[PDB]
Amino acid sequence: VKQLSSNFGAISSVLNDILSRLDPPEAEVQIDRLITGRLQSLQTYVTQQLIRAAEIRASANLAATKMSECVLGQSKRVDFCGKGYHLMSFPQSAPHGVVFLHVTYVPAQEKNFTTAPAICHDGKAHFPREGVFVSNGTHWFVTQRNFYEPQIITTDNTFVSGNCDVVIGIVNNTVYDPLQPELD
Amino acid sequence: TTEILPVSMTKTSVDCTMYICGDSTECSNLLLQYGSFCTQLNRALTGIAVEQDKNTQEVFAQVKQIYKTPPIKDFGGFNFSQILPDPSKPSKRSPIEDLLFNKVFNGLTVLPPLLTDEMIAQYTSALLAGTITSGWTFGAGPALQIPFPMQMAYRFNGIGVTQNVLYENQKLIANQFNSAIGKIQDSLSSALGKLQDVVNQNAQALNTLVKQLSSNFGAISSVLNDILSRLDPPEAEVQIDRLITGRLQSLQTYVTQQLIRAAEIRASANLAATKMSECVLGQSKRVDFCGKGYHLMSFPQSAPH
Amino acid sequence: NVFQTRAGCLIGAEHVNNSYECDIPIGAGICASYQTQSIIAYTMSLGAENSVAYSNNSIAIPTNFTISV
Ligand SMILES: *[C@@H]1O[C@H](CO)[C@@H](O[C@@H]2O[C@H](CO)[C@@H](O)[C@H](O)[C@H]2NC(C)=O)[C@H](O)[C@H]1NC(C)=O
Ligand SMILES: *[C@@H]1O[C@H](CO)[C@@H](O[C@@H]2O[C@H](CO)[C@@H](O)[C@H](O)[C@H]2NC(C)=O)[C@H](O)[C@H]1NC(C)=O
Ligand SMILES: *[C@@H]1O[C@H](CO)[C@@H](O[C@@H]2O[C@H](CO)[C@@H](O)[C@H](O)[C@H]2NC(C)=O)[C@H](O)[C@H]1NC(C)=O
Ligand SMILES: *[C@@H]1O[C@H](CO)[C@@H](O[C@@H]2O[C@H](CO)[C@@H](O)[C@H](O)[C@H]2NC(C)=O)[C@H](O)[C@H]1NC(C)=O
Ligand SMILES: *[C@@H]1O[C@H](CO)[C@@H](O[C@@H]2O[C@H](CO)[C@@H](O)[C@H](O)[C@H]2NC(C)=O)[C@H](O)[C@H]1NC(C)=O
Ligand SMILES: *[C@@H]1O[C@H](CO)[C@@H](O)[C@H](O)[C@H]1NC(C)=O
Repeated sequence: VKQLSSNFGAISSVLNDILSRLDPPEAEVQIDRLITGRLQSLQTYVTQQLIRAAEIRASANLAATKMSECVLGQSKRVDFCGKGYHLMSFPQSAPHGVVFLHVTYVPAQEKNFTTAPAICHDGKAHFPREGVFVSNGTHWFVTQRNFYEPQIITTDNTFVSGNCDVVIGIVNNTVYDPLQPELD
Repeated sequence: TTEILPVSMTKTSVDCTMYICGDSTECSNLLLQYGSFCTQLNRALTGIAVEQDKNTQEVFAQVKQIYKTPPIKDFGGFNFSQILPDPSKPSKRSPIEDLLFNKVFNGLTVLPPLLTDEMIAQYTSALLAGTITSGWTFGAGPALQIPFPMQMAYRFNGIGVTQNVLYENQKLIANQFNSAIGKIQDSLSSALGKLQDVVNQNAQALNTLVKQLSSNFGAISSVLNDILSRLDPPEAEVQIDRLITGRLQSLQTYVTQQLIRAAEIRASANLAATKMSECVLGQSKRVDFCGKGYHLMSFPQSAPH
Repeated sequence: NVFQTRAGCLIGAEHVNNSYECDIPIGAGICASYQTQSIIAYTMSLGAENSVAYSNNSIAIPTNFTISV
């Protein structure tokens, strides 16, 4: 709007006063400089709108992808749907945009324990099915890796592979079989 | 394997008046008749010089704490000594961050980046000590330590192999890893074309901008002290305007092509920020996103830009 | 009073020795802020330091959680 008040080297900025002062033989001179300046103004505006619309399109494609992957599903991509383990997301509308509310799980109040890769029992190496072997100082348990919930090491939460002489860090402990005290 | 990505380019500023006129009141008064073109050009260049620092901040400041690695380093046979920081080196860089930093006037100025190279090497060493020592737990909350071979066993579980396959092949897997880190160092010491090209393009454009200060565009000379010395003021206006128009055209072409080149650097930095989240602070399942094979883990290293 | 950075010459800000989070970016690692009452200029800090108690048979396991939005 404001570039409409530059002369661009003419006598007046108002073409009604360019046609009021210098007429056709000389308006072909004064009107042409105004045309030249205003055309260039308009072209700069349109080029910078085209560069900015392409930036808005990338944003809207990213927001479409978050709507599909964070609101209509549960994502495993780290940091894609907030900080922490994504649980769910809710959309909200904004004046020219969208606000996602991300619900995540954040683990808290960690404790120290002693670990071992495998247990050795009866000359066999035992590995956890899903978890880790942990020691509270005197006793060995299996726990799931994200929440502390210790359980006894049995033949139902472990599996066997090999001898206890190849893996670096085996510890000796007992793997309780339920069936034996079952049938005595 | 390696993957190289540009995140930033150089922040330049121009002073429209000092480029078009070069401190001469005759040209400077004629220039006022063109309105506000030269406030727009500066606004554009400032807007692209601020986003170059925004580009770096979102790739590298992906930690809250600065984690340090333990003094006694026994990681199950794995050896990270060529990618961990080296105190006797310049800027406390790693050995491989050095091979990378060795391989790649009139109204014009260059502004320095907000983060120095020392700060960015600090950021990558905090990411690298977080992952060697806590796995992927520090990117979701507080860092929880775990022995390195048990972390390697979790990652093998994540690609569908059982854990006994890691624990029974520990020394072989560690030897293969050490011998394969040793080859990156040779292949680089003996490839950074994507980083070289963005430097070259910017320099080739800045030189073309200055080489235009010596064209007539249809005038008697290219010097204002030569039109202001063999022409009376009524005749020198017509010759000064021919230079003003040409120089304005050339400056505005420079400013358009920088917007178009910055929009491309921005997408590359946006991809680098996603790879830092998904390959360095996690294990990815996406095919061919964090290498070729089944992704186990990723390590970042800083490069010039 | 007068302080020489790598971004240029800075007048009217005191150069303190502590490191805060960046408030107004000056450049080349220097930031400025209004403390206490005056304008101060400092090297930014990246964050608080942290050594992780790494050893080869120690593990940390969480006992609680928070829900974050
Ligand atoms: C697990 O044990 C380690 C080592 O014992 C603890 O690390 C301590 O960290 C503090 C940092 O404030 C140091 O000052 C101590 O010297 C460290 N060792 C100690 C206290 O023995 C770590 O805090 C423990 N983790 C948890 C969750 O309790
Ligand atoms: C480690 O955990 C074990 C089992 O949870 C503890 O052993 C039990 O401790 C209680 C304490 O009241 C006794 O009543 C039980 O008789 C113990 N034995 C069992 C349940 O078999 C042990 O004390 C813990 N160790 C440490 C260092 O806390
Ligand atoms: C884990 O590290 C500890 C301590 O660094 C190791 O314990 C050392 O073991 C060797 C041989 O087993 C002994 O010669 C050292 O005297 C031990 N150090 C101490 C302080 O007692 C342990 O072997 C390592 N490996 C594991 C636990 O698998
Ligand atoms: C764990 O228990 C086994 C036995 O079940 C121990 O194995 C003995 O080790 C000694 C010394 O290496 C040998 O002389 C014996 O011949 C082994 N006996 C058997 C049956 O293998 C093993 O040393 C124990 N290890 C720990 C850390 O307690
Ligand atoms: C990790 O690997 C490096 C090799 O890059 C080992 O460091 C070099 O080892 C050679 C062979 O003994 C020495 O000549 C060099 O002086 C070592 N230091 C260098 C090159 O800086 C390093 O010893 C390995 N780490 C472990 C624990 O074995
Ligand atoms: C800042 O600390 C350095 C320590 O090397 C000291 O030499 C300098 O005088 C200090 N400056 C102020 C203003 O305290």
